[PDB]
Amino acid sequence: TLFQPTSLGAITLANRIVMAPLTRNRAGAGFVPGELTAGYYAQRASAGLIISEATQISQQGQGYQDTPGIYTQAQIDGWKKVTAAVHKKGGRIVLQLWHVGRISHVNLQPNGGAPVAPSAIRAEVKTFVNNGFVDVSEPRALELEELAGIVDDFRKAAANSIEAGFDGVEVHGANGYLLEQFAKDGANMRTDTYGGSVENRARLMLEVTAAVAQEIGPERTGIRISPVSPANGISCSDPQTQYDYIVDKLDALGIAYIHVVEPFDYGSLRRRFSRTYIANDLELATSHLADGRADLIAFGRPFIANPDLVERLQSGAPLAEVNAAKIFGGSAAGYTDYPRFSETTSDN
Repeated sequence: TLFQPTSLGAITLANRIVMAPLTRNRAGAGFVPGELTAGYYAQRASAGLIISEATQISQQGQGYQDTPGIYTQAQIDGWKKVTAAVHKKGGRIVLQLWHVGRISHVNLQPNGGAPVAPSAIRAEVKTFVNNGFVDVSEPRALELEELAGIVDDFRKAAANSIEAGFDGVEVHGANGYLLEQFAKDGANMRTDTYGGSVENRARLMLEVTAAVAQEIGPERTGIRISPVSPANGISCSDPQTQYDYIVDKLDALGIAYIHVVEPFDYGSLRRRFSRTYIANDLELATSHLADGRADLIAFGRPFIANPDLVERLQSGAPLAEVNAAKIFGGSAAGYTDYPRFSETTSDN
């Protein structure tokens, strides 16, 4: 059941509830975790496993303002306090490694340069920059030569995550960012070895996960994927073929887990992968687990508004709704001031 302990690769989890990666845009100077962030995560450490907010491996890979990094010592040292705070509550925390690719803005990029991508095709989405929402910039298609360098930024970012006391990492292979831009033909128009087929489109994602897995162990490596894009995501002519291939290859690398943002056949992916499946509601989630479809279930917004989400799912206490206006940016308010259940109600 949802509330009983389990293991993920090496580590041991108090329960099967995962806190999904949620961007909050509250990092400080130098993309170092802001001073309240340790608290934020420790408040939610009753989660079996926390996946951190997406965290850029380089400034090139930054796409939203005030998201944190994992590439300078300042950031590492900021993260140590957070891993410590989580661990002192008996918790687990994995860092989600990020490269946004074309989902960025010149204002965030080194020297005002153009964001990078497999092909020079702008995304039709906005980002949060200069304290407002603006269309993402036109990207530059990456030279074949640069790719090994990006694989190495992930490699190095994984070893920085271990320095910082994380229990492992999660490669961000989803939600329209760099590695998915390569994976999906809606955005990968290349004709070299990193495009033009299932196997080529899939090459960067697999190279990145293979390098991360070698650096730190497959047992501390996970990846997130999202086979079916939303309406305004990346077009993908045949995601089933694409993601059956990718999961076959991921399973071959021996990695601890896949994290799937869920007409598509997930049972195929589930079958192909021989370790943990993290799927991304209490009672359907329970059936989903009972049914053998997943091993862990990741909840997103509910963890924003209910720090005691695990306890409330277990007791039946009603859940607090999110203040949506305070998710991204700002202060303690709508971040660390969400009450636990006893501090929410009036008897009369």
